[PDB]
Amino acid sequence: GIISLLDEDEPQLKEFALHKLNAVVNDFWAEISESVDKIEVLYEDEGFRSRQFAALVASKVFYHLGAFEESLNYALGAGDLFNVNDNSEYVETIIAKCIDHYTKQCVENADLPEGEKKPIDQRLEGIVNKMFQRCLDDHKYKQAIGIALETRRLDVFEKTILESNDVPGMLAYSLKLCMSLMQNKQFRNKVLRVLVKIY
Amino acid sequence: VRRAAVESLGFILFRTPEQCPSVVSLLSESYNPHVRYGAAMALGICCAGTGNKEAINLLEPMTNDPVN
Amino acid sequence: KTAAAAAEHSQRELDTVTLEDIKEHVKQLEKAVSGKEPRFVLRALRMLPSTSRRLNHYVLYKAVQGFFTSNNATRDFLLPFLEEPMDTEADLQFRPRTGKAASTPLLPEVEAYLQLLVVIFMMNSKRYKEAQKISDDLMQKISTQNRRALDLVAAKCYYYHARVYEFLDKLDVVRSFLHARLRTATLRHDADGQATLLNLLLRNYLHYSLYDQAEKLVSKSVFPEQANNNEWARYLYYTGRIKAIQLEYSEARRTMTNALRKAPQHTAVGFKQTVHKLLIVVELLLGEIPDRLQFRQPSLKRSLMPYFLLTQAVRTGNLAKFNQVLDQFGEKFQADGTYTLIIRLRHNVIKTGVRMISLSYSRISLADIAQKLQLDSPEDAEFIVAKAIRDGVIEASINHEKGYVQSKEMIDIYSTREPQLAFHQRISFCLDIHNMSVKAMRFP
Amino acid sequence: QAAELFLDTVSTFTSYELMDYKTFVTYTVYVSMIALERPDLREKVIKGAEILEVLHSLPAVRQYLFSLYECRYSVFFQSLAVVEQEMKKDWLFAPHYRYYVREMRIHAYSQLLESYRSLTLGYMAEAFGVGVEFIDQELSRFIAAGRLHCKIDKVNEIVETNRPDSKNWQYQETIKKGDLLLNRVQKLSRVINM
Amino acid sequence: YLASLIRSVVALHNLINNKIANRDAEKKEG
Amino acid sequence: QYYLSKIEELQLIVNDKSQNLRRLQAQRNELNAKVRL
Amino acid sequence: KLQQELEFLEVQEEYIKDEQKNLKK
Amino acid sequence: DDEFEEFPAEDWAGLDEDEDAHVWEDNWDDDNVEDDFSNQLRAELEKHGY
Amino acid sequence: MYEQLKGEWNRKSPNLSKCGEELGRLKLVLLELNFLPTTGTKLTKQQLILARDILEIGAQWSILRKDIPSFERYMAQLKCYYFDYKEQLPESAYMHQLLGLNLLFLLSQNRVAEFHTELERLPAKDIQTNVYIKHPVSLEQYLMEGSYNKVFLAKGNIPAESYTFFIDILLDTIRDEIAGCIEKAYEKILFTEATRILFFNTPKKMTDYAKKRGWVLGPNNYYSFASQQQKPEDTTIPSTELAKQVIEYARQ
Amino acid sequence: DKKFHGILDQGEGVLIIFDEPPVDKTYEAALETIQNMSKVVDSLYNKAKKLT
Repeated sequence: GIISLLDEDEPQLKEFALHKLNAVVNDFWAEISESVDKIEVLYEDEGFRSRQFAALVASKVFYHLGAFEESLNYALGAGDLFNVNDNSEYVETIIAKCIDHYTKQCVENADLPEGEKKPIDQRLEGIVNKMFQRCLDDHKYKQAIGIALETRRLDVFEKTILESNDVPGMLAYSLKLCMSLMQNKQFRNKVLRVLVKIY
Repeated sequence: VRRAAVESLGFILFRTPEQCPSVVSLLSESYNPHVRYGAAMALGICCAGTGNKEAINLLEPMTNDPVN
Repeated sequence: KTAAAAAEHSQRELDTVTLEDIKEHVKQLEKAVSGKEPRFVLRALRMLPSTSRRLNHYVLYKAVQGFFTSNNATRDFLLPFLEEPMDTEADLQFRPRTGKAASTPLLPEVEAYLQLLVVIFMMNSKRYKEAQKISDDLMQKISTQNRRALDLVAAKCYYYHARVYEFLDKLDVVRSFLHARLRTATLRHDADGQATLLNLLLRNYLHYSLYDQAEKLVSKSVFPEQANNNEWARYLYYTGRIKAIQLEYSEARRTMTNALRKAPQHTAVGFKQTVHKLLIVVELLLGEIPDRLQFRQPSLKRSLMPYFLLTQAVRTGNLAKFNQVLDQFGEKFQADGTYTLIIRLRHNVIKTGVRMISLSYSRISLADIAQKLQLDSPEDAEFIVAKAIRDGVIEASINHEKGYVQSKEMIDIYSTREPQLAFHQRISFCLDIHNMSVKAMRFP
Repeated sequence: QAAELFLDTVSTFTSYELMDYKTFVTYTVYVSMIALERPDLREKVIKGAEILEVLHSLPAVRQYLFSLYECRYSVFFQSLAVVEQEMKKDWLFAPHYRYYVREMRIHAYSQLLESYRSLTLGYMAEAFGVGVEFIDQELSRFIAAGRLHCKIDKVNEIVETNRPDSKNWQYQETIKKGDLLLNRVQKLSRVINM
Repeated sequence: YLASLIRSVVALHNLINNKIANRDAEKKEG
Repeated sequence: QYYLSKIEELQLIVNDKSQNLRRLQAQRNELNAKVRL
Repeated sequence: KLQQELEFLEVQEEYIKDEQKNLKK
Repeated sequence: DDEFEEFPAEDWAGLDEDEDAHVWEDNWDDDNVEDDFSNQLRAELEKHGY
Repeated sequence: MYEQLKGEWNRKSPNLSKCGEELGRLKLVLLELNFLPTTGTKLTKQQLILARDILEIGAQWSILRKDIPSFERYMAQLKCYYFDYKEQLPESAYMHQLLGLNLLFLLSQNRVAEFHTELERLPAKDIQTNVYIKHPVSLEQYLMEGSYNKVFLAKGNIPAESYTFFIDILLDTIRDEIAGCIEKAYEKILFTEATRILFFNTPKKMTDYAKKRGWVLGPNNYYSFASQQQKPEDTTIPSTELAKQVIEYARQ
Repeated sequence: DKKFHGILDQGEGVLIIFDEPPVDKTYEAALETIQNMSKVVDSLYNKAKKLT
């Protein structure tokens, strides 16, 4: 097993064993699925200069396990390596889960905004901001507003109408969404306050 | 409470006139005639000027129910 | 010339009948697209192999040129790849799409079937390179189009794709394709597609004997319960075979008898032969006497005759007789992959004999059991009964005075309750039957 | 099934079909002996007046039939071997190794060891022929076959039987049938959902 | 053996009867 | 539009369940109507 | 659009299943 | 409808005879080889003297 | 790069200073490009040859120094490096023997799945020839069928690579197995019974037996303690599973 | 002939007389119900409707 190459106390040997994990991730699954203990040792070994990318392949390990949320957290802890590539199906899965997590956290922290909010992770907010920004800059505003509404950000609709207003009927499109679809006033206040300030 | 709770439901559910007949598949045929009466009235209320084409079909058997 | 002309006219008529079967398939997908019903789609896939045993290069080109009234990439691929015969006197009225039908683009579902129907046809013609190119075009088209109903199609499409690649010996290369489509199936919740790919993956590990990787993946991969019956049987048998290699005995016998029961009784002759061999070898090792009624299998008489002699050798405990027949007809056992087990049974024959004689006797002498099973050594007999009790298979104990063994006792608190405790899952079956009825009582 | 429809002593001819009426009886005796050991068979076949008459016609046939009824194994085994030899000379020889003598003595041994707990091998041998070793190997072979519900204490040469109670044996039958029907319903569970 | 199994068997009989009816209806509707 | 499809599937799962629960409630209520008659 | 439409759809269908399931008792 | 020939379908190549051609149900003990019982009892009688 | 392939490891390498040279070998030669692709590049083929040569040297060093972490790490590296079977390269020699030692000690770790899957990967390597690799198979076969002392005599010789320490580590697994086997439903254990017939004629093993596990020594005899009881049954877990059934068909 | 209720323990030279409880006929009756309510239905019905 290649896990021994990571088990050696040589940082260069660890690095060599963990380069190609992101390349054999597609083909080899069982050997990487059983090696959760080894990657935990590498993650704990934070004195080695490849902590971030070890957490990346740690998320790859949890890709094998099927725990997408745990892989999201491990790539979250890596930080800058959460967004290595912006176009893949596993990337789409993890961002969709992260948007759902951001939506739930935003709703509860807006329902109880008088302090004591659940800590909005800088690492999670950083990737979230990057993901819907590019989904707004992809220049497909027939779906950019739709994913923006799914993201459930208080200022995202204001951002959408302040940026390039492709298909200027999007203002009326979002008008009927807030008139008919969005009606639960408790968290609707974000969409409503933006709607009144523009119209 | 039974006849009331099956007639004053179209006030809430008229936003979904397609769901007026779906939530009464047991109320309109219930062994209690008052429950059937409320279910009938509920679809009438929630569909004021709508050609639902489904509430009418489900209300057609109730137009000749033995209970007055 | 009259007999030859009549035979050619008759076979051409059956070719037209097969074309009408393919035309019926096209109408089935037209209804399927209109009704959004994948169940009637499954009927089309079920009925295809029934007529798949008799096709002709000419009638396939007839269906190709007819269905592709509008120029499309499928026709451009089949023009060089499909090699129709020379000029034939029989022609049909090829005009199925006219006006709006030709204007509308081709259905992705029928596009996947034509690609899958070519690759089955190429393998029927025993062609490899053209079969792999069509199949690669099939997975490329299915990957590009992201409709929900296509992934149900993609299950059997990826299934037969890797089956072709197994003949191509690309069964190692196709693993990247299998895993890549597994990730797509995981994203799209394609349980049937997932079920097929693991079955192909397990057969890949079987052909390379990559059992250590297979058990590490099966132990972590969850298999869908509601998957196809055939795919369930193949997965369960492969799981049963590897547990038998892994010495997971009680689980192996449970899985193999379930796999035999899940397989169709009228079909799966090759699958049936394998499960008879699997049950004979595993249960004889266990000492579980093989089912005598299984010997009445009309398709397994010659294979089970040495197996019958193996059963007799296991019961008797002799060595030389069955070693000779293994030297005679042990090559098929090697092909089945149980020869390492076969030798294991050859040396565990004494263990099985000890259990049966221990169940037979209350206080049997250690010298008597040694003489019965050809040990000729009091110490080896003591070791064997020591090794039997520590395995827990039998209750025979050791008293170094003369070899005492305890007897049974009257029924205790849990001895009347262990059946009901292990059998009260009847209501659990009842609830899932009722829940399936809940899922399957659509009124329209 | 054979006996239940074959004790009927209504012959289409006085001596025909099965070569005789005497041959008809010999088939009846063989089939009945395979059937049952000693319930109220005294009131089933022994009470048969035509049965008693034909055993008067055939003394040897009467000899083993009464030997089994009287449970006298000293004459039974010698006569039982004669029965097997006679069945050898008959084309109805299908149970060549199953139900000539082994099944009948399985019934006989079960009949003998029941109402007994620990009957010594040496004395049961002389009460059931000779050759203490021959009975010892016969008992071991038949216990391995499955019947003769008992165990052998070889270090003391005793036959310690294990007869389940009416509750115990019957409860064993239910759990066996429970095993078969669970196999059935699991097969039926396979039939559904496919 | 005789209440839970019997309930399972009769429920099984109802489902397979419904499945037969549903399969026949689907195949012979058109 | 992927969480769209996942929620539709979970919508489809529940709707398939709710078919017979409505039907079971309706048929049993008919039984109660029959016994009252 | 269809994202939240299906969201609420799941909620409502789910509710009437359990509510209509409450009357079987 | 397919016969699942992918699994190794080694048909039994004898095609000579059916050993149990009739409805006889065999048992694990029914197929042991011995000189039946009549000869064995005769040997038992001989070693005892009669 | 390609420095002192077996310059000092072939004759005798008993010093601990060679660990630094091995570490330098890993840094420079073992980490040249890779071991994965092995498509062409006969230089990498020789790199795999030297990789296997240093792994077997480490295996011999580890089994002689009795360091479980280092030995296990060398075993896993040996397995992963050998995962690339290239038939054109000269097989055997180092293959059959080392795999026998690795599998034999793996059974001392109580792992049989890896043992049998390697056997299936070796159809004729284990049964037709190579007593180097069937020696663990024969030992396991005897240790499973009927032998304790006959296994000890069979373990007396290792044809694979000598290094008669895997027999001792299996002896350490059978002393545990024998102790468990005699901690089973046995009726009585005399002091001479546990000392003479099986093994361990009055060694420190005898003190280990008399102190670690139960069955306190009576008069020259260890006896079974309270393990089988009438157990007047409170019968509470039958009630819980009955309640589990009740709630199961109290709903749906 | 089942006229007496005992077992002859020749090893001890005694016969152990036991009072057999005959109220356990529920056991045999239950088995008969198992046999004649399951065998006659499951094999016949689900072999006739093999395809479903």
